[PDB]
Amino acid sequence: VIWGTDVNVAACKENFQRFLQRFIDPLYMQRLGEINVIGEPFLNVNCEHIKSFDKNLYRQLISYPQEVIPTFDMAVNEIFFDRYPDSILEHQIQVRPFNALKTKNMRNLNPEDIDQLITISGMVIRTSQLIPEMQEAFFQCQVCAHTTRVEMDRGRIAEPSVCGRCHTTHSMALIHNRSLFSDKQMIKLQESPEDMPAGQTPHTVILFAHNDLVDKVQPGDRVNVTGIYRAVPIRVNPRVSNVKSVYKTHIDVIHYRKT
Amino acid sequence: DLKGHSVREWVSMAGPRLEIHHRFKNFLRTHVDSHGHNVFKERISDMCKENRESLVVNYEDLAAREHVLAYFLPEAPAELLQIFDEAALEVVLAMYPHIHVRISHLPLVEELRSLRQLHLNQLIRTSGVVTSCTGVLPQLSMVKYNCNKCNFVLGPFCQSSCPECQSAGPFEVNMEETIYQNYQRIRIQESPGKVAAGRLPRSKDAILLADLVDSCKPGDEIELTGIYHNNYDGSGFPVFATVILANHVAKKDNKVA
Amino acid sequence: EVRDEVAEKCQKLFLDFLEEFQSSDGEIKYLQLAEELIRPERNTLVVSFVDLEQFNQQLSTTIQEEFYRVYPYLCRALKTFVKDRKEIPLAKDFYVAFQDLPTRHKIRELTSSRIGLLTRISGQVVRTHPVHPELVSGTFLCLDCQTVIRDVEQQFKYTQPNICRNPVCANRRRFLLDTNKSRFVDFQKVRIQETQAELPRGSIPRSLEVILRAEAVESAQAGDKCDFTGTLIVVPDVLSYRLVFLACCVAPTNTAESIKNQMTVKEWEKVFEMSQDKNLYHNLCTSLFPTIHGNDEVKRGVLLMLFGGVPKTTGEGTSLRGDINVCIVGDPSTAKSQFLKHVEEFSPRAVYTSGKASSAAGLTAAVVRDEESHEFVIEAGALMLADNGVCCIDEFDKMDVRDQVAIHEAMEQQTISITKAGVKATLNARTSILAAANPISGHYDRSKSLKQNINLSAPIMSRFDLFFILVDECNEVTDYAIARRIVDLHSRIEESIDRVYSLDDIRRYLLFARQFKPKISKESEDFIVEQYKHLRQRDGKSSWRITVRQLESMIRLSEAMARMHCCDEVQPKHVKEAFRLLNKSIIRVET
Ligand SMILES: Nc1ncnc2c1ncn2[C@@H]1O[C@H](COP(=O)(O)OP(=O)(O)OP(=O)(O)O)[C@@H](O)[C@H]1O
Ligand SMILES: [Mg+2]
Ligand SMILES: [Zn+2]
Ligand SMILES: [Zn+2]
Ligand SMILES: [Zn+2]
Repeated sequence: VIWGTDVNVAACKENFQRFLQRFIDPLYMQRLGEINVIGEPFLNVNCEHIKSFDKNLYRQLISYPQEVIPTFDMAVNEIFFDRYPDSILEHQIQVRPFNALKTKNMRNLNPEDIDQLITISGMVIRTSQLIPEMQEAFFQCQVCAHTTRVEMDRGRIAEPSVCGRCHTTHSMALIHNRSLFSDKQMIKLQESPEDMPAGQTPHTVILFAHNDLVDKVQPGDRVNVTGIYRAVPIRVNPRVSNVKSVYKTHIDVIHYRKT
Repeated sequence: DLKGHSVREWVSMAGPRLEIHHRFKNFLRTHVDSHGHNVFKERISDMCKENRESLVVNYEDLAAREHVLAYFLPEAPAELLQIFDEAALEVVLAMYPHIHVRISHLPLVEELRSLRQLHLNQLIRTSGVVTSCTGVLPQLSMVKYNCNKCNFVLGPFCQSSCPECQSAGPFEVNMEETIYQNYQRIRIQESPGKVAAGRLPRSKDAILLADLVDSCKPGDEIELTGIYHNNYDGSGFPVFATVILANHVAKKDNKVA
Repeated sequence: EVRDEVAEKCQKLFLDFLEEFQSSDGEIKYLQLAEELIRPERNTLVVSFVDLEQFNQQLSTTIQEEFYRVYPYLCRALKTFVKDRKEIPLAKDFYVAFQDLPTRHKIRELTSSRIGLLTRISGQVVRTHPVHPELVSGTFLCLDCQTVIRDVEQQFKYTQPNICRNPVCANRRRFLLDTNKSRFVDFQKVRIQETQAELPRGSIPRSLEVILRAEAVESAQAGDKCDFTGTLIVVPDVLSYRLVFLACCVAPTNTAESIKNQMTVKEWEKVFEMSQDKNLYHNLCTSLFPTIHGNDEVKRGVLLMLFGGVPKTTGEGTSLRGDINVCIVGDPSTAKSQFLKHVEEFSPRAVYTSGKASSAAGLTAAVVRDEESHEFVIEAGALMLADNGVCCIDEFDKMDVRDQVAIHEAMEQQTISITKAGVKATLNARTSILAAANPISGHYDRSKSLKQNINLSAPIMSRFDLFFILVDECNEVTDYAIARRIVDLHSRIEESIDRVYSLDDIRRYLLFARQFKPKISKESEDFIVEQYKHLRQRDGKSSWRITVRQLESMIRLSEAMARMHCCDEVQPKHVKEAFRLLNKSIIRVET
């Protein structure tokens, strides 16, 4: 099992496959067939269905979303290669659960929820243009044009500071266009005023939509957003590596439900 | 001598540079013309009578007497213009202890719509009508600031928080350059009657520095010869606006001839 | 000295394609195209993507996948091809423009995964910035070691050399830019938005910035709809980045025979029946306006506007208006806004707007400072957005004097010459204008002249083809019928409409009819002459006098009516019906 959890990849995948096949309001197979013709590789699943079918699986999914969702993705892809074994898709199916834990008391949120899937209802206040974030930086030497690549350098990009063919001093500059990017859209969403008992200070959250699900919510739209709670450090000065002892927190959206 | 590898590079060479300088200085004495009146002596005397530091040189004379030199003038305008300026200054000092040389009579005249990147950073003569003119602006200085606590130099800033480290220090001037030590800006558009009806008349901006300042008035049709080159402008990094550095100006009498 | 095998192979194959590929005639078409390119102002050469794909499918696939990577090598190949062929200037910029790309993506579909690859998009220009030279391959000299750094390419930002050229010297901070040696290229920043066709209902459109260079700099003017073939790229902005579509080629978005061949068999049969359908005039009017009662003349005029006359340009470079302008002056309510809303909803290219709009454009092109760039930009207005379409302007009586004069100039010269803040442009605007207005004081005084009833200036009134007066009649039958219509509509939520022709059918029929340019027969000429004789003889009292402007409006309406049946020549029927319409639109003082 993955460290510090109760998760087995094979057993978890088998349980998810059983849930997909053995269920009663089968809708998942119907929408799998629908995706076949549509080609839309995103299998939306209501987590409450998993809760009713298997509370243990629902708890496991909530506790460790980042580690469990890939298993569900693999199971769905294997099923899609079982039913309709022949078909063409640019990327294999993906699963985006939703409507799992209505801890919509955003004002009442705890660090215990870090890295746990949560759904919150609210009205989006602001958005931003899709931001292209690097994932495989490309570099070329000013001297000899020695091409090189640095892949997924944990957010930042590791400047080589030294070439590899002329082995000159730091002269290899990044080429933006030759690099590889992914879409990341930032949204600022306010807590739903109705749900707040007191509402003395309406709460706001920051959401990031990655690689997809971008521009799917216009400003002012009241939606239920389900995603992984995230806390990240903030550096006191970009030059120095020191970080604040208090983390700023945001949400990595997994699914949107217009409502 | 000639036939190098690049005209700009060839003139930049010290050997050929001084060769052309000496040849031009000698021509400043030899060219008495068929009249035999020592045309250059007459020009020097006229300039020193009022001390105008403004010399007029006819492209036809240079082309006929030298040929190759006049041929290289269009491709390397600034270099040969500086050579001629220093030669004229030396001659004036010798006869009468800076001199600006203004060329004219360019064989080919191009309209504003007729000039393109092929003519960038070259001397050319055009015919236009002035539309607007400003005062004698003092100077345009580009200031680059060495960052405070970061290995970086702030971008050029025009005059007349670090992008990477976000340093709040005032920074210190890494390098300051002066351009147009005293200049007037004018705008010249295609002369009325040469426009193709529907087409909006073309317009270009000319800068007259030191010499030729206030030598034109708005609404005057002028045959302007100058270097059509890119350069900074009063506006992250400053915008590079193409302009004409005015080398010589004239007046078309009666506005129709 | 690192050689990109992909780049070199692509360059070789591209040069081979240029110097071998030939048209159906068996000759290298691109040879003659380049021969044309030798002329000044011609520094961009177009290339058919399908042609090179047929020549080498692998080459086309590679270029599509890595267009941005290989583009400079394609330009070098073009330079080599043109230099050795003919007497072309030894050194001037050249470019390659690609077209005929089957894949037409939507601005929504432009994702980071598409960065660096060729693609074609379709949009509508919104604002256009001034041209500006920009350094692409800068040249610097190190101050300490006075060595000339050359070809230090800059990625759309002021990128100085990382360190000196000399290994001995490490100034790293005092490089001096060599302006003369630096390579510059002319860039224009344009902004485009999703065309209404692709725009989802009630969804904010996606604004995409594009860069135009070389022959494409002035190709696209503000307010027009165009298709750009290029490649999406990233540009650093004060590791932040933003998307911009560097467009190599710009073309206008998308003959009667061509349409009929393209049109489906069933659609063409329906259109042919429509043309052969007698009384199609009233039938189409009623079908297009179900939720209306009476005002048959207003619907007739609106339909004639929708069709439009034949524009003509004289040998003296004078443009004779081909489209018509309609104004509807009406008492409170009376469905004016309903007329405009119906017209906007039915017809694509039709834009609805109000005279109370506070946009900086102000219902026409304007010049505004960009909030970020702070440089004056020509922003297209709604009237421009209606280019070659219809502009349904409501509250026309309430327009500002600034917009009023702008609109007067637009409708007079069919183009707007905007000059301010040093920027200057001449934006073409051939747009039919359907205006709605209210009488002064609210109610139309039929005993007063039209001038006394509306505040519009004399030039605006004179330049309108038709004025339709909607007076709230006190007749009981009319009010009963109006109530019947409204109540039937609201109760029978749908199915209350009786459309003898479907909206899509009407749209396709209008598109087919537009292809015709009816001519005037000598019989039609003399009939028009006689009709104008009668109209002049009327000389009354009429609200507004009758001038040659009315004769021009008459001939334009006759052309539109001829276009109705798709007949290529005018007949006395069309002229007499147009005369009836225009004469009826005239209202005499009832004092
Ligand atoms: N002659 C008519 N026949 C049918 N319906 C009519 C007629 N006149 C008015 N109506 C109805 O009146 C309703 C309200 O009118 P509407 O709001 O469109 O007026 P309007 O033209 O915008 O008025 P105004 O601009 O003078 O304020 C419309 O839904 C339309 O159905
Ligand atoms: Mg209204
Ligand atoms: Zn190297
Ligand atoms: Zn710094
Ligand atoms: Zn150095």
